[PDB]
Amino acid sequence: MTPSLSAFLSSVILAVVIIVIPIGAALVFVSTSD
Amino acid sequence: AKGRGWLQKARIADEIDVTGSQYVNVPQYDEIGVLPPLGRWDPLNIKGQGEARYRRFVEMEIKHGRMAMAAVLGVLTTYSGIRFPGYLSKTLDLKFEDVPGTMIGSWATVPVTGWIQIVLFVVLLEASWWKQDPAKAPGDVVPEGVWWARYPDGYSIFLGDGSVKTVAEDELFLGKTWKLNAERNNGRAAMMGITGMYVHELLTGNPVYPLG
Amino acid sequence: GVIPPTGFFDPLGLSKNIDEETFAQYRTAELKHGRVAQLCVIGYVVPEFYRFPGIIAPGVPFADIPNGVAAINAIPALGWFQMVFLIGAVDYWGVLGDFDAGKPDLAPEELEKRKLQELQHGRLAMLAVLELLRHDSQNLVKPGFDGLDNLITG
Amino acid sequence: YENELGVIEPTGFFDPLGLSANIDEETFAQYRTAELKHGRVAQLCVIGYVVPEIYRFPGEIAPGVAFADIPNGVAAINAIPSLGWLQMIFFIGAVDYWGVLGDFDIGKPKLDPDELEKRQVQELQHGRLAMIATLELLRHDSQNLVTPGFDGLDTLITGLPFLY
Amino acid sequence: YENELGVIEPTGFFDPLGLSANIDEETFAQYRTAELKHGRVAQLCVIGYVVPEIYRFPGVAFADIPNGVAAINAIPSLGWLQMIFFIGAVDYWGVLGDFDIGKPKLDPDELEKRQVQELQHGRLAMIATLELLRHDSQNLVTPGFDGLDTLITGLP
Amino acid sequence: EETFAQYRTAELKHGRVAQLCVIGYIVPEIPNGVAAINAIPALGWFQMVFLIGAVDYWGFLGDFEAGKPDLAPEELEKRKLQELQHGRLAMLAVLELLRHDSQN
Amino acid sequence: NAGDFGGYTIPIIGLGLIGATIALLAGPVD
Amino acid sequence: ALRTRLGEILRPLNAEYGKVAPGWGTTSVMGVFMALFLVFLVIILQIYNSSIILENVDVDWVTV
Ligand code: CLA
Ligand code: CLA
Ligand code: CLA
Ligand code: KC1
Repeated sequence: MTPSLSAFLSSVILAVVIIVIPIGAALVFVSTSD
Repeated sequence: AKGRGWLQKARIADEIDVTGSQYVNVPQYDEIGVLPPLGRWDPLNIKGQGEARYRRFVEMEIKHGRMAMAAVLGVLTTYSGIRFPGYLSKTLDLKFEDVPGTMIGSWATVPVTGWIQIVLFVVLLEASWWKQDPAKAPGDVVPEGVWWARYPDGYSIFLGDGSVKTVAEDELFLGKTWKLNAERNNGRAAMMGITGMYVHELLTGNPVYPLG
Repeated sequence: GVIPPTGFFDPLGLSKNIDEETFAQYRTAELKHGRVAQLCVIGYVVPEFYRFPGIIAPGVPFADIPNGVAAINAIPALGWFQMVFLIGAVDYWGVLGDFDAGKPDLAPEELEKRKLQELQHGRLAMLAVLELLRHDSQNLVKPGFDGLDNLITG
Repeated sequence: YENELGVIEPTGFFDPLGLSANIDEETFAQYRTAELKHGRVAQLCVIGYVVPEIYRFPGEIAPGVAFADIPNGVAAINAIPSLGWLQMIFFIGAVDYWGVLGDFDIGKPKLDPDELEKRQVQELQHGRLAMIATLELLRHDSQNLVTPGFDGLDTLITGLPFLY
Repeated sequence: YENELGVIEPTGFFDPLGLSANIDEETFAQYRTAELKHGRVAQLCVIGYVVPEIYRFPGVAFADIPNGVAAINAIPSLGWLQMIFFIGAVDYWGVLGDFDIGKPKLDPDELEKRQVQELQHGRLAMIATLELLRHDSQNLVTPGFDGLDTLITGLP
Repeated sequence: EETFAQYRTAELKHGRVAQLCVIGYIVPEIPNGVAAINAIPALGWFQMVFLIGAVDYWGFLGDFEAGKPDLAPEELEKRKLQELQHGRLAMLAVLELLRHDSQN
Repeated sequence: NAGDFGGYTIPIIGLGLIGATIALLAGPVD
Repeated sequence: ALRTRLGEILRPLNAEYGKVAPGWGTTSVMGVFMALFLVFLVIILQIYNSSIILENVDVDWVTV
């Protein structure tokens, strides 16, 4: 695992756990609330 | 506790019409071996020689096609140079690599005591173990509990999510009738294939003579 | 077993005092003796021109075996034990001699007709074998008792 | 016992030797408990054959023997001091019999009865596969210890060349 | 078949595989005649390994044949042949010669005790015959397989 | 009640195995002792402990009726107390025997 | 280069097979 | 309409018009394969872009 490959894997994980999952959870919460 | 309760919940629902209503299912190829291009190709009218005489010919085509499919694969493997590791006969100093991959070459070089063991295994299979039951379907000679790949109507296949689809007999590439037809047709093609490889070898020494 | 050439052939009184319940035992004894003799006739002819390719025992090839009664002592005794016991499994248990395909459904009229020359072919095979191992025993001990010195006279 | 847990699609009920036709319930409950525990140990054995090739424990297992000099596989049995092995058996035996530090309710989840039962067959199937894999690992490792390079494969974990 | 001879306290109707399960009475008598006869030869094989050491019988010499599994090579195979059928004369037909006719005693309370002791001594001898045959046959092809004497007991 | 049943069985087994321990410490000299526990390979202990556990848990070679005399109900009660007395004594001899090995 | 992979055999057999199937399916039904 | 020999042969292949799986079907499996395809396409793009430098593969002209 080269540093660039590890950086790519970290970027994918970070995108999923900071952008995708929080926005989806917020959407689910505000859609079930309203 | 029966361990098969999760199967029904994982089963995919029945396919419907796009509008929402139930789907309407809405021909001459009923027998295995009767295929779209030729239909029932019976120039000699063997079907008219009697039901007992026609039942004989179905099992006869199935058996002849099954050995020919194995025979074709055997020559294509050995003539390509693929061999088992080790010795075929340590008494006769016969390594696998020494035996020719050609049909006539492998038929002569394999010892007759070795050939007897192949024949006796076929005799044991033909006379006691894999015997055709008159009540059973033609070619269904493997008994129950001998671990054979069976494709009964409505058997389960599994998708990526774990969902379960039941496969009818008329399904493309997965139904029983498709696999039964493909066994008969590949058997028919290998039947002509193995005798063609024999005569091309008799004439040129090459079983696949144009190729190579 | 009564054939048109002769009658109820029994010269030494072996069918009057002997009862008819154990008489079947002599019939299987006669049928199996003739069957053994029948394979012994062709088992004496075939190994002249053809032999098995390998060895039978370590150091004992199939090729350098005399076809005669010397083949018994040529093959080791432990090799004979495996052959005799495998034969006896078929002889007693019917391990490899009970398949239904060897029992053809023949109508009665040809059925007991097919038993008549079965034991009769075996009958001459007993005496034909009895001459065969006689010439083989009368030549293995000393060579040249008779004018001919071949195992098969033909 | 054709209608119990463990019946799965490729084989159905698998009893070619008939070791369950003439048995009672208490024998089958012991058999399933044996099968589940044989599978659980074999699952950890496959894991325990691969992890020391990657990571070892910092420190010393014994005052004389460190964690890295121990060869992986069955050779670790003799290299580890014997008195250390005896206390290891009795630790995992206390959890085996009583359930000391091995019976928490954190593990056991509240699943659907069909979902929990499906996972139970999944637990058995993974354990049944791992027992078959444990035989191959032990056969390759022990024979290589007796004769180095017996089969030709000179690595402990033959199927994972990226470890080496 | 739990109410038969041979069901003894150490295990008690052993049958782990279940070979006696769901078989008719003829096959069990067949198994019992096999178990008895296997034990009888095994009881005679173990002592048949010891008595040629001290006693020797008087166109081969009856004192040069080794007592191991090398015996079958020294005796001619034809010589071995009429002996095999001689055992078969007393096996199938039952005409004895060796025991002449033989009238066995039948004590009512001793019959089932002596019959069981015939099987159990025979069962042990069958296990013992495997050890005797293992040591003898392995040492012929490799002399010195952790032991040299044919019989482990040292009174020879 | 249920707890006392396991306490009675454990106190009984501890005394019993101590009885074999002291005599098993006498026959070897007349590798020995706890220092010898490391010399013998642990593959041997794997076979020995599980063989011990077979008769410990199931009773493979330790549930035979030949070692179970009927005796008398009053005869049994006297030696039942004697099992504990020889049990507690043979236990205390083991710790002192273990104490004799060089240790703080 | 000619004679490799069967020579002209497979193109001749292949073209003859396509032409024969078209002629077999050319007739009307029933 | 005209009935032909080949048309009768190919008739079952065009006989399931409008047939659907009810509800969402296998859309969840499809989304996983789409997501894996998106990650795979980014990988081979970044390898070509030299934004992912692998162990011993070099994005440059090779010999033989
Ligand atoms: C020792 C572990 C063990 C035990 C106790 C069991 C026990 C059980 N299994 Mg099972 N299993 C195992 C491991 C085990 N299995 C392995 C490794 C596989 C993969 C082949 C399976 C595959 C399997 C399936 C697919 C099914 C079962 C089922 C069952 C149940 C009923 C069948 C029976 O009568 O078993 C009794 C068997 C024993 C008590 C142990 C017998 C031990 C044999 C004699 C050893 C044979 C030697 C072996 C080949 C290793 C030799 C190696 C050599 C080189 C030393 C029962 C709970 C069925 C089910 O779960 O119930 C409905 C079922 O459908 N098993
Ligand atoms: C003191 C330690 C201890 C205690 C109190 C227990 C508690 C229990 N366990 Mg565990 N167990 C232990 C150690 C222990 N276990 C260890 C170290 C392991 C492996 C990590 C296990 C894994 C295990 C399994 C897989 C099973 C148990 C079972 C049992 C029960 C019966 C055990 C028994 O006596 O069978 C005695 C058994 C035998 C004597 C037969 C096994 C013999 C093996 C093959 C010996 C291996 C020796 C060694 C590896 C050398 C191999 C080569 C050699 C054979 C040539 C009992 C409740 C069984 C159960 O609960 O249901 C039946 C069960 O199936 N345990
Ligand atoms: C040829 C030997 C033979 C035969 C035919 C029998 C037959 C019988 N025995 Mg018996 N037995 C034998 C030898 C035999 N035994 C030996 C050596 C022992 C000592 C372990 C026993 C201990 C024994 C007990 C304790 C009991 C029986 C019982 C029975 C009866 C029912 C059980 C059964 O189904 O057996 C069927 C047996 C066979 C079909 C033959 C077994 C051979 C198997 C298939 C292979 C085993 C190979 C073996 C491990 C050797 C390998 C050697 C290799 C390493 C070189 C039946 C009459 C029961 C009883 O007496 O009456 C109810 C009973 O309680 N046996
Ligand atoms: C150990 C292996 C073995 C057993 C267990 C066994 C059993 C029986 N044999 Mg067989 N036998 C051989 C071996 C064995 N036989 C061999 C190697 C040969 C070829 C040389 C051979 C040939 C003959 C002939 C010609 C006859 C014969 C018979 C019987 C029958 C009666 C027993 C007897 O009479 O001794 C029983 C079932 C006769 C018969 O059925 O008459 C009633 C009969 O006539 N056998």
